[PDB]
Parts: sequence; structure tokens; C-alpha cells
Amino acid sequence: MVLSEGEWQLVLHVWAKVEADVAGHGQDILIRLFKSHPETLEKFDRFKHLKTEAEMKASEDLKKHGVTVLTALGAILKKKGHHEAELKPLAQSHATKFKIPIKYLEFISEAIIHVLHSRHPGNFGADAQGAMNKALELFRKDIAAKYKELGYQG
Ligand code: HEM
Repeated sequence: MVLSEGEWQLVLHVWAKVEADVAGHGQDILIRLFKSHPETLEKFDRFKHLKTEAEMKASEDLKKHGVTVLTALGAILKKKGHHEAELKPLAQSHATKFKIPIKYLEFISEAIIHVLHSRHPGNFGADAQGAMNKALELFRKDIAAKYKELGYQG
């Protein structure tokens, strides 16, 4: 797939808002993922112990890891499709070290869209959401192909 420049503009416009509070969005997104799809929490030895939203919210390590996630994702989006180098080490660790199936990348993509829709309704209308979904679908497709080359494709 190929996004038009118009579609990237919509993606990066909303993302500029997200970057005003990377830690806060990171927390919201991972908490949404873990509440909506509790099975994903089991992939994180680091956080597996967290029982409630309240404990997740209070967790400093979890907040630090959401910054890491969104920083990495933000660097990929700003490449506007030219992300091969950024994707290689991410694919390798998530395929070989953590074993994260593509279905779980779908789940976090849904969590991202949910939080952006909640926090940025004015900059995340139907067209902006379609553009962000396309950018994330592009991301998942490219990571799936790399997974395959690496021997995983999960
Ligand atoms: C937008 C999707 C994602 C991005 C951009 C992302 C980014 C990252 C980054 C940058 C790291 C640290 C460096 C590395 O090991 O490569 C990381 C660690 C990790 N990721 Fe992801 N990730 C994503 C989705 C997921 C999902 C969906 C899961 C689990 C269901 C996951 C599980 C993990 C685990 C287990 C770690 C290690 C945590 C620790 O430090 O103990 N990731 N990810």
C-alpha cells in the first residue's frame, strides 16, 4: 500500500497533538490494550503482576515503557512509508525475543485509535481516522513480511 501526502498530513497532524503529552498517551494506550485484551499483558514479564487499572496507572515503569513505544512508533510514522531501517530491529525483537503475534499488533492499533478518538475528537474525524488506520495497517503489513523473513510470521 501507499498513503497519499494528504493522508500522511492527517496522521502527522493528530500525532503532533499526541506529542504534547507522550507519557500520558502512552499510559492510556497500554492500559486500554491490557483492559480490552488481557491476554496481551501476559507477554510482559515486567508488568504481568499488575492486577488493576489503579495499579497500572500508578506504575512508573509502565509509563516509561509507553514513552518508549510511542517514541518508536512516532519515528516510523514520520518516515511516511520509508521506514525499512526503523522496522528491522523492532521486527527482530518482537518476533524472536518476545514472540508477539500480528493479532496483538492489531489489538494495540485498535487501542491507539480508541485513545486518539477520545482525546482528539476535533482532529480525529472519520477521514483522519481512516488515514491513521491505513498508516497502521501499512505498519502491520511491513512488520508481517519481516516476521516471515525472520522465521516467525506470527
Ligand atoms: C505499535 C506496536 C509496538 C511498538 C512500536 C513497540 C515498541 C517496542 C519497543 C521500542 C520496545 C523496546 C525495544 C525492543 O525490545 O525492541 C518494546 C519492548 C517490548 N514490546 Fe513492544 N512494541 C509494540 C507492540 C507490542 C505489543 C503489541 C506487545 C505485547 C502484546 C509488545 C511486547 C513487548 C515486550 C514484551 C517488550 C519488552 C518489555 C520489557 O522491557 O520488559 N510490544 N516494544
